Amino acid sequence: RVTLQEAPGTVPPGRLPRHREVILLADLVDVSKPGEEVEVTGIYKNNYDGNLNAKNGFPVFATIIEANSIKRREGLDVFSWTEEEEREFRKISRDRGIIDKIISSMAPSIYGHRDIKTAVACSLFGGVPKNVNGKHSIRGDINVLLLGDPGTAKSQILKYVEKTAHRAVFATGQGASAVGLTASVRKDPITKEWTLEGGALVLADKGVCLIDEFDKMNDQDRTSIHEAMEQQSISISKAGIVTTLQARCSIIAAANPNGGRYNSTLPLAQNVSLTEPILSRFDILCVVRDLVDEEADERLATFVVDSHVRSHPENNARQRRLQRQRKKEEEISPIPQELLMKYIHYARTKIYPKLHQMDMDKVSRVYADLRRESISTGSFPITVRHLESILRIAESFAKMRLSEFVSSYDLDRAIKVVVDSFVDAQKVSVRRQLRRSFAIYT
Amino acid sequence: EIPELVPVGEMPRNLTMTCDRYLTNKVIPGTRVTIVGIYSIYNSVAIRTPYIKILGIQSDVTEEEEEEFLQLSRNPKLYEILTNSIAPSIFGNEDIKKAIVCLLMGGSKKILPDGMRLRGDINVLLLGDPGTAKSQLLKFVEKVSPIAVYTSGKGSSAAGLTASVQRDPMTREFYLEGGAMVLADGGVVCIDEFDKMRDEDRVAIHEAMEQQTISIAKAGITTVLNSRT
Amino acid sequence: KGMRELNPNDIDKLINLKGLVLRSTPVIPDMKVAFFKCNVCDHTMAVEIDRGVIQEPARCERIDCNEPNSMSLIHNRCSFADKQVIKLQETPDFVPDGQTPHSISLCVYDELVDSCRAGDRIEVTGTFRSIPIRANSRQRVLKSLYKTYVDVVHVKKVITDQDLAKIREVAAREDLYSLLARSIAPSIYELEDVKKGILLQLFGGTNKTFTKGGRYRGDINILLCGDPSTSKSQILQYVHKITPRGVYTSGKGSSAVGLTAYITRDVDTKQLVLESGALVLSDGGVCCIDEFDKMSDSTRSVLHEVMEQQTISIAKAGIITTLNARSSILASANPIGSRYNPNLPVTENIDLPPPLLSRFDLVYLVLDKVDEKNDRELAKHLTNLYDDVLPVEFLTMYISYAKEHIHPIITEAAKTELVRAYVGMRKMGTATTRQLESMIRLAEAHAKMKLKNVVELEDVQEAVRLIRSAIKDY
Amino acid sequence: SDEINELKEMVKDEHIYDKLVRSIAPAVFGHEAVKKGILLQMLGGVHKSTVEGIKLRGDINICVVGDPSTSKSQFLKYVVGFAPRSVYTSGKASSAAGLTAAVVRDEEGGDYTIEAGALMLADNGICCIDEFDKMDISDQVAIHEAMEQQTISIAKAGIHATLNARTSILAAANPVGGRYNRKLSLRGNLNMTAPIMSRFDLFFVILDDCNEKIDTELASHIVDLHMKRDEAIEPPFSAEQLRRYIKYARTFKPILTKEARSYLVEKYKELRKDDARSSYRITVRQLESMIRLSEAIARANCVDEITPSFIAEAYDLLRQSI
DNA sequence: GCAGATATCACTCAGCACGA
DNA sequence: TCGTGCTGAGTGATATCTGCTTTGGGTGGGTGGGTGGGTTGAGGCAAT
Ligand SMILES: Nc1ncnc2c1ncn2[C@@H]1O[C@H](COP(=O)(O)OP(=O)(O)OP(=O)(O)O)[C@@H](O)[C@H]1O
Ligand SMILES: Nc1ncnc2c1ncn2[C@@H]1O[C@H](COP(=O)(O)OP(=O)(O)OP(=O)(O)O)[C@@H](O)[C@H]1O
Ligand SMILES: Nc1ncnc2c1ncn2[C@@H]1O[C@H](COP(=O)(O)OP(=O)(O)O)[C@@H](O)[C@H]1O
Ligand SMILES: Nc1ncnc2c1ncn2[C@@H]1O[C@H](COP(=O)(O)OP(=O)(O)O)[C@@H](O)[C@H]1O
Ligand SMILES: [Mg+2]
Ligand SMILES: [Mg+2]
Ligand SMILES: [Mg+2]
Ligand SMILES: [Zn+2]
Repeated sequence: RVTLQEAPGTVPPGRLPRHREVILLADLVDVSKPGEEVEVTGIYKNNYDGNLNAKNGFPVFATIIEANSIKRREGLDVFSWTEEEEREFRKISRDRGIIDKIISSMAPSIYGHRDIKTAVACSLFGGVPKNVNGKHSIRGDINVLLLGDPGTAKSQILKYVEKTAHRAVFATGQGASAVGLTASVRKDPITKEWTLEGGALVLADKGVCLIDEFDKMNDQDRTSIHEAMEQQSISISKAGIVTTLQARCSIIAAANPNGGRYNSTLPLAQNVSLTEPILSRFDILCVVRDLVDEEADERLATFVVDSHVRSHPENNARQRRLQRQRKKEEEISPIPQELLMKYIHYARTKIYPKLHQMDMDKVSRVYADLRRESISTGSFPITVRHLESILRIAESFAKMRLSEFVSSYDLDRAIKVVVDSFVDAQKVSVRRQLRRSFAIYT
Repeated sequence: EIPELVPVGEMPRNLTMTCDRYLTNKVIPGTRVTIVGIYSIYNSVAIRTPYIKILGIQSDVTEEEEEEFLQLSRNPKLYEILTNSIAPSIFGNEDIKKAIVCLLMGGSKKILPDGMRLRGDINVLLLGDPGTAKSQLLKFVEKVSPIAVYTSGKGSSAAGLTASVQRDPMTREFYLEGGAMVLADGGVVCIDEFDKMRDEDRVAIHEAMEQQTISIAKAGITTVLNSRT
Repeated sequence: KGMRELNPNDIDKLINLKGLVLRSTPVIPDMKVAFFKCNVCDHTMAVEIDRGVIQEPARCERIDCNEPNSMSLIHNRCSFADKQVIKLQETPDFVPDGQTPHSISLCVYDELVDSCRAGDRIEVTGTFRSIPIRANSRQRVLKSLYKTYVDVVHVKKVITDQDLAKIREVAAREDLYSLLARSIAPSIYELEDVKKGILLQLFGGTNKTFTKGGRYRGDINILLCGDPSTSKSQILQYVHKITPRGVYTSGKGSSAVGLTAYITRDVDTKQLVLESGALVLSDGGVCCIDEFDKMSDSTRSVLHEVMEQQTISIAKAGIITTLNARSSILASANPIGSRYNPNLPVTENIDLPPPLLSRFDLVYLVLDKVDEKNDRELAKHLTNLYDDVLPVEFLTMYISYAKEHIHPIITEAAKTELVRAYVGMRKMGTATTRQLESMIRLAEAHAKMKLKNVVELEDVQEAVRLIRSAIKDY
Repeated sequence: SDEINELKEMVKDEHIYDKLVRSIAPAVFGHEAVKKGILLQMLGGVHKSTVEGIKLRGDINICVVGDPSTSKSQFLKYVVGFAPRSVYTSGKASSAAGLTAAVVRDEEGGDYTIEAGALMLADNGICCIDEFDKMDISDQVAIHEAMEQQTISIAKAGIHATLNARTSILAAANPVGGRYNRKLSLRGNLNMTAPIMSRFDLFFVILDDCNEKIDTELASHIVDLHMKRDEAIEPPFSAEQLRRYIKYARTFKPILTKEARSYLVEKYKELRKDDARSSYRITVRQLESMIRLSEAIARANCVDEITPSFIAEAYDLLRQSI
């Protein structure tokens, strides 16, 4: 038995949703889980209930739907692909600069912030989790923290990746709590034994957990995410249901600096109220800066106005509509969005790139130089966590080409990404020296 | 159900089982078992509650192994090999490795007829900057030891550690339920993030390690539990 | 009789009680005459009820049709009466040694239903009845201990043409202003201007219903800030007695939520309800605050909306509604130092944000100067305790009649000089539109005192005279 | 047919814009800019969804800051008493919940459910806040997603959901101290930080400047209100006519002209240059703000294309705040 | 052992037809 | 013209019978007792 409730969007403005109880017989049990949108076709039956008559005071009959078929809510699923499509993906991957097209085709409606696009694409593609004889576990998820000035197209990118990602959960810092991020306990109406619900992090396992207005969350809730960030598991102890739950999901967080703006002079430590541990746990830290420049502002204004005019509601019949929609989509995206959505799923499912052989000394030298130049006061020490992130980003980049050999180009590009992310976070005074020293990598 | 077989986004399902006569007191919580029994239903619209009637238990848990262990002890570099096996994947920190080995083996118990029995167990403190593999060391210590509990200080609370006085719902009687230390009696408890743990829980842990017997005996009951850990 | 002196001897006898109402159940329908209809011949008959028992018939009363056990009760055609159950708590005085006061249940029927509200002192005459309690629902078995209650037969909650002819005589008196100002607070000595200002608050301005906009309310707010030993709290208590509604809230003894409204739940009905705070409970009265300075600015922010819109809007935890708080505010404050120093300006001596002081219609300043004659006369006046004044009973009727019937309307002569007065006030320089609205309200209020339907030049002149001489004419 | 005739007669007039501006908030005296802002807020702007799937806001937010004793709350009360859908809330009384989605246990139920709030009952409508400053910081950040994203996401006890609140919010605020300081900047006068200010479409500072003639006019008008009751108030258009005309305009969906696009780019460049190397008061939002204001102004005239004159007027409205 | 809802059996009464 | 013995019919009292709990919740208690059971989570408000 499941409880079906009306979709919040369908409900007229500020009215109570209406719910019924659906009975699933053999061959239909365990076909849906809480938090799904479904369509139920069945027989609407009624029966005499003494309790209802005693309570209401009139001869009213209980009603329930005896399910005959359940479906999820184009077709059945966009993420599903066919053998014919799998041949198209291999052809596309053969493109010499497919990675650049993937990055460009991501959030085309947003003009700038190419570093954001690179980082978020890497996070979406994900890494390859690794285990060593059951003694050492390495996370494969990639965490990205977005920080910058108020108007910079931050929340919109998270909203986009919510749609693009296979299994994604969107939560806001203000509207969240630890109980809703880990699990909630209910009482089973049949067995009368306490069961345990799934949380926001649990619902997004093997997916992405997007958090907006991250800095606004309370300390306890921000601690609730420490475990999922690194331990990749959430422990619960309520009502004698002690157990451990699986939570292996990547986290993309957006926040604005403390005080409302990023003082380029001061370091990232004082700018944001997050503690040093959580800041370290993040792989790529794409700091966003909103300065003033005539040419850049001209280009931005032109692009924004063109985007607004292009999306005006006024600007077979269904086939013609699809054709014009494709015209616009190709207008702003070198690759159609529909193909990219299936591409992400196929890459995350079938391809697990591995490092066969590559000149370690390159990344070792980069690590040594990072440590040499990071001793300066005001710069967080470059711990091995950066070296791990380099490898993770390299694996993700190789996943873009659907190639199981991590070539040199991908490793150098990952080095560039990590080095730029570290350099931008530091103060101006140290920024000058860091930019001077690092030339080959960037 | 085994964690591996749980489908993604779903939750582990439980099943009640019954054993009689010489099949009782054969397992303890946390042990992987293989069960051969009858899948029957007992009445508690027209539904029934499933359960299993056990007929055979085979848990994954002599002299030959004694000979092998004795030969191993005869190796002239036993200390070095044992210190090498401690966290093979973490570089450096040799002193911490040796200290963790000592903690794993522990110290001999001391008991005096008067009543003052000295402690024998060993505790260690790792206090360094982030990115140092302290958590990895703690995980390996948890896995290697025959009995171990890995607990995050902030994730749990005073109830999680030591013990907490609760009430039995079915019978409505105040009872005592042990914490991580109680469940870790005779083993090792790896506490992570000592800082974020609340001060009251820290003093509770202070007492627990001071006496190794969590003294919560009040509120309708006067029972005490041992926490040798 | 006392609630703690009712013995078994006094069962089934007429007694007299007094107490405080604690809670009353909703209306309960009590059957009086039953209605039966024969299922076969559709014949209808009505039968009476005796001692809570229906004298049901065994078979149809008709001769041709005599089918037994064929009669059925038509629930919606039987005559019904009104029943209600009240709980009475004995007065706090009767408590011998400070324990939980006892309570006695009461039953009222027909007219007396909905006659006493919760939290009222009443005197009830009724029969001290006794009734058994059934041990269980499904048996005739009865407990040996009987329940005691009172069957109420009477309840008493504890203008003539002659009075109107009498009231109209006072209004003709030339020195009416002085008479009322001297009778409002008989004891206070030589505070005629403060008394006059206080009196005009009781009468209030004129009410205006106004579509194409919002309602305009003639409520006056007065601030009494000055040196400590002067009679400030005494006047607060004196006015608190006169007004029909009001709450004596103090400083640091009230909360932001406590003043406006508190969200709670009703245990009996298990529904989300909201209580009335001090300001809401004073709707139509005059609120009183003692220590305004000794109040956190977080709570003071509540008063911003009360004095401006005469309403409070709450939106939290699923409750989104507005409660009317059409009440007058009378607050007092003390100087930062041990006394008031004339040298420094007003905004420094009294605390409070400068903008807040502008909201108040009148802001008085009473200081205890030292003199060889003022102190002598005051001492002779406060020591006699060990120039006639109207009795309070008649004064309350006077103010009630004036507040209900009279409704002044401004005249052209009033406007012609009100524009002049406001522009002159602004020219000498704090002075904002609120001062002009205060002048309008005060002119309307003073006209109410003399029972006139038109505001004259003299009344507005008196209003402006009062305003300049409150802050004080250095 | 008769109402249609009246509507077309309304449109035919070439002085419609100032007529509507004068009619709005008839009780208040001569505040043309604030009335224009309220009108443009009521009309609203076109909301669009790109080929992406990301939604561009189409509602307008206005905050009126002024010294106490000024005519701030009068505008809010008028809007509450005129708008089709709207609610009134106070800064101190309001809380994080009630102003947003709230989770309360179901009546006669053990299960939690979402209870609407102020920003939910005002869907596709105007919400009014009287004392923005007095609101706590915890509650202020509650309305951050509803202002721009136009959606409310809550992840509380087993209630994972994403509601929608497409509401326009209009608020009145007092200065940090008692009176507006001329020397200090807007951000200096208000305790509100950069994000909230950037979110707001317009800012209308009202100063109680002293002048003999306007003082006499205001005194005469306010006394006339109390003497003549309602007949002293003579809006050009009655309330019913105004609510019919507004309803007619909202159906139109203007579009941008090429020259208008270039002119808008130029004006955005001018604003960014004026702010000058960071921009505290001007963000990318302000371009969309000008677009929305121009579309609303075009709606006011009942036209389906935005000429450069509307863009210039919108720029004048925006520049005034700085 | 105790109260309440239910169904069983036995006894006595008003009508009927015939005979006095 | 009429008197009385036989019959069907219908209550009255009495025979067996089920039931003797029942129930989630603190204005039902704990001298009714746990083998009759009760295992939250958000939001508001005083203290500070
Ligand atoms: N580079 C850009 N290209 C296009 N539009 C942009 C760009 N930068 C900002 N914008 C616009 O700026 C507006 C800002 O709203 P958005 O939801 O993107 O985030 P935000 O509210 O400014 O973020 P924050 O949470 O940091 O306050 C959006 O309409 C977005 O379209
Ligand atoms: N010598 C080392 N060999 C391998 N990994 C190391 C070494 N030193 C540090 N690490 C790093 O330790 C990480 C896991 O431990 P972690 O850094 O979480 O411990 P921690 O410093 O206690 O963490 P935190 O202080 O952030 O809570 C690995 O990702 C890893 O590469
Ligand atoms: N003018 C006056 N008339 C009557 N009593 C006065 C006067 N001035 C002072 N008093 C006496 O002095 C005391 C002042 O106390 P109180 O009124 O409580 O001062 P406050 O309330 O301002 O602290 C009163 O009890 C009152 O009897
Ligand atoms: N221009 C005006 N027209 C009409 N009434 C006005 C005007 N200016 C001020 N007022 C009156 O002055 C009073 C004080 O304004 P108020 O609503 O307190 O402002 P705020 O919202 O800052 O508190 C209002 O109730 C209003 O009736
Ligand atoms: Mg945002
Ligand atoms: Mg760690
Ligand atoms: Mg006092
Ligand atoms: Zn009948």
